[PDB]
Amino acid sequence: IVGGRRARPHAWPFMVSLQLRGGHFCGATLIAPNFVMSAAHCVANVNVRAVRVVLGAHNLSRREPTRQVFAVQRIFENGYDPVNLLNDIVILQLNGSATINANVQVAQLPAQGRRLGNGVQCLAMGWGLLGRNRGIASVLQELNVTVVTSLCRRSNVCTLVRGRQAGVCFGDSGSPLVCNGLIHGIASFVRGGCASGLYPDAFAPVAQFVNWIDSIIQ
Amino acid sequence: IIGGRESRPHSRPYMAYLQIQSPAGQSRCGGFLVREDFVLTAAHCWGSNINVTLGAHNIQRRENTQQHITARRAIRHPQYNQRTIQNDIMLLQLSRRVRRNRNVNPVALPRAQEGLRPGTLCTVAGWGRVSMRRGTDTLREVQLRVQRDRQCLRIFGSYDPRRQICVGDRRERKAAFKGDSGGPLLCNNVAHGIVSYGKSSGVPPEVFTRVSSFLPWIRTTMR
Amino acid sequence: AKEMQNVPYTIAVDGIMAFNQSYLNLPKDSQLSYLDLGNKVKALLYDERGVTPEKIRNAKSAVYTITWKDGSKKEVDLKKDSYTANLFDSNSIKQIDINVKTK
Ligand SMILES: *[C@@H]1O[C@H](CO)[C@@H](O[C@@H]2O[C@H](CO)[C@@H](O)[C@H](O)[C@H]2NC(C)=O)[C@H](O)[C@H]1NC(C)=O
Repeated sequence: IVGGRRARPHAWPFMVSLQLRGGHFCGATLIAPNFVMSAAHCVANVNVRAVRVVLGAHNLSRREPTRQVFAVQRIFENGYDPVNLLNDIVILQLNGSATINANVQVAQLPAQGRRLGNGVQCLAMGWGLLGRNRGIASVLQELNVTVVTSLCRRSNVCTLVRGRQAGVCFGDSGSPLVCNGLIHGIASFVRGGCASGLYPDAFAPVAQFVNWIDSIIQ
Repeated sequence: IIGGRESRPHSRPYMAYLQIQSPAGQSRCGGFLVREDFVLTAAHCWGSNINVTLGAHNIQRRENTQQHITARRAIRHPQYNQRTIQNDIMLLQLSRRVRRNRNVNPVALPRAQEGLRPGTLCTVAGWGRVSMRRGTDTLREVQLRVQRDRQCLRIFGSYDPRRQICVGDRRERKAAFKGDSGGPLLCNNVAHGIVSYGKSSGVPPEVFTRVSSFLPWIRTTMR
Repeated sequence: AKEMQNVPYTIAVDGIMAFNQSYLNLPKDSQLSYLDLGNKVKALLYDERGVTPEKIRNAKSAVYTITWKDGSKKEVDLKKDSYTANLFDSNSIKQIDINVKTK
């Protein structure tokens, strides 16, 4: 996250880190004790079976026994087209279920159909790059965003931190966009680069996949 | 080299193996010794630091016939055109004169504006890849025919017969390929061409720099 | 990451490919973005074949294809300013093949 703020320790217990060879490549969302949800492009060119799902993390630079760690059994996707970046979402089944507690809690999703519009105030979050070549963030970051309906395409939820140069960045892909308590978004792509203050960040519309989501986690 | 044969060890003692290093990456090319202190090669093989190995057959082995010398100067033709790969010729002034022997000795250059008739059999040699999937540790070579210029002019829109040679039969799987750049086209024991470019597929024909068109610049640069 | 990965690459422009054998350095054991790698590809296009940003803009087509270690391939359209917001490991790239057609 660029221009963001450190999240309060374990502020969002539905947040997830996807690691590989010890590397946070993407964020994700505990949607069910046994299911996380991320962006489809986050796993389309990697070996899933190496990926590790880390729950209850705050400062990735530190060992935190609080953390739960899992491995992916199966992926479920719904037509991610990379050429035009449509349907950038995946749900992943873990090698078990998580102990829901002070540091690990299942998120909550919007209703199928619900859409949201210009001016909503949402929060983004993630461990992506911090932006001033500060590098990747070890402590989870969060950022106040406003839903914009502008250059935004018909098929995405787009956001802007209007008034300053801030936004999502690389490694924030897959992380949730929470609006009025509900995970409405999955980070999918940026335009030109991070924190342009010119182009909104494009999120996959969680509310457009609610149907399929339930069909897999019940 | 695609569709060729392993060279007889040290049968082509002018061959130079080039390892080029720059901050952003590396390259490997061929070249050929033209005087005890100069190697001729392709200008697109230029880079920040150039190591030259003479006298080699297996470049993966530290053979005792090898002489390792760095390029003290790497002189790209002043009108080298990177966009179209024209004037693709470079001289390397070596850091020390090579010790001439059976395994290391220069190759003759052609006479001024010397031409090459279509159908002429030439040999090309190098350490380049032999297919998309495989390379070679040892020197290989293949025999190729000079073509009528029209064979290249339609495929390669920037081909110039005054400065380049069209080589290779389109229906054959015999050609120079990746890593062979800068190596000589040998016709009747004279270096008429320099391996320059072709198709990503490696299918012929392919383009060579015409050495005879640059002899004044060559001579001037070496003295 | 002081040591660098040496990733083979090829450049073809207008049906012409130079016959050197070339490699691009990436920091070893590093993570990179599609913005970083795309910019490296653009720098290489310019410094090896003089291909400018304006030329990529007016080209009929301008892409590069990453072959990953898993065997998967991703094709990147250099004419586009859209970047997926993820990170990937430099050690996972086996080959890059760059192709520009101004036809
Ligand atoms: C940025 O987002 C946070 C989180 O939603 C906001 O803090 C919330 O403040 C609202 C009041 O607007 C309250 O409903 C919640 O109690 C707060 N949530 C949490 C998790 O503390 C913050 O006010 C937002 N700022 C802006 C400018 O929108």
